[PDB]
Amino acid sequence: SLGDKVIEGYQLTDNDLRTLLSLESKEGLERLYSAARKVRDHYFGNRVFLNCFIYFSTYCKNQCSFCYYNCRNEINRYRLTMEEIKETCKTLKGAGFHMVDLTMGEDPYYYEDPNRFVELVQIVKEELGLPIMISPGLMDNATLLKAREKGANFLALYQETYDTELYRKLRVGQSFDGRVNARRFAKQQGYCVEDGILTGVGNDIESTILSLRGMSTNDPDMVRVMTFLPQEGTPLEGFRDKSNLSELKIISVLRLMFPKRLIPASLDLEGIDGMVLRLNAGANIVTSILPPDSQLEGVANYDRDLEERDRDIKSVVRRLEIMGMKPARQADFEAVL
Ligand SMILES: C[S@+](CC[C@H](N)C(=O)[O-])C[C@H]1O[C@@H](n2cnc3c(N)ncnc32)[C@H](O)[C@@H]1O
Ligand SMILES: C[C@H](CCN)[C@@H](N)C(=O)O
Ligand code: SF4
Repeated sequence: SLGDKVIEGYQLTDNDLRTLLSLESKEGLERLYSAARKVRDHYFGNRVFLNCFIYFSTYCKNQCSFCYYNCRNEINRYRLTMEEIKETCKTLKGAGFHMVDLTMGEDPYYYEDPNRFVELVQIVKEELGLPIMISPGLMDNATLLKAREKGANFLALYQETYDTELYRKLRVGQSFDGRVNARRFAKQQGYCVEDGILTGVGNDIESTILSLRGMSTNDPDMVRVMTFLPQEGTPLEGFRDKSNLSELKIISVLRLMFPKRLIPASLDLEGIDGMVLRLNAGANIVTSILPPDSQLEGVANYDRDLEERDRDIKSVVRRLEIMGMKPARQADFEAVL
């Protein structure tokens, strides 16, 4: 009945969030996943959207405590040349993606002269013609406006948490309202916006509710949750979370809270097997799919130690077929834009 109630317009209360978020039993969790699939199937059927991830520069000037690419970490870093971007684009044409996500750290090269980023968006839009999600960090409003004019469609700029006590330990040195304000500015210029929270990073149930309610206030087009994977060389490298607040539970709660929105199943956390679990918890778009071949990186990189990664669209679509799901039509995706 819970899925039916939501389909009809029921708004989950804070008591409902507490109850859903504290579910621990196999049967309870299966009833929560089933409810979220009812809601997702009502609005999306068995059709799934596919987003390619192009991490085009792994340089960052910021010092996030959770992220492998924080500026204090002495690691391998790359910055794709124009020729490498064009070669990557050639491998994506006609592959079946609905959108491409052009992501970078806050790379000083692109921040010193943001016309270099605007030209990168123009080249990719000219090559692919597809909807483009940008994840450039907190770029200034003038650059956001120029990138919109070159064909950027989505801005992904995740808040991580709306619990202020936690945000300042995670996004060290970054304004809390700066990110909120940039998503608002981008919506005014016509972008769709994705917000996101991290779980497994010391958020308890109350912190998670504050973050779910914080995400809803701004009317995002896409909402996500990622499991924190502690990374080598960061301040949080040893962190162990003592919580039941799994990404799958929160995906189902997001579907019940944002029934009509996009919610990702990311390959970056648990790969294709993890994708199955996330789609069965209510997700409707598969992200962190890499270009065919590709030495390109994800962000959490659950598969950093594997001799062979399984991140390509053809493996994703094969697994959706096994699940009884199918890629969506492009026009259905464009309807969200
Ligand atoms: C793809 S965005 C990068 C864009 C730009 N640098 C930024 O911070 O907005 C990185 C996000 O990846 C996720 N992330 C980073 N490190 C992670 C980790 N160790 N585990 C899980 N998610 C992580 C976070 O939600 C952070 O918002
Ligand atoms: C975190 C990344 C996305 C950033 N906008 C990508 N690895 C993902 O999981 O979708
Ligand atoms: S999350 Fe984004 S801003 Fe923070 S260190 Fe990682 S790449 Fe840089």
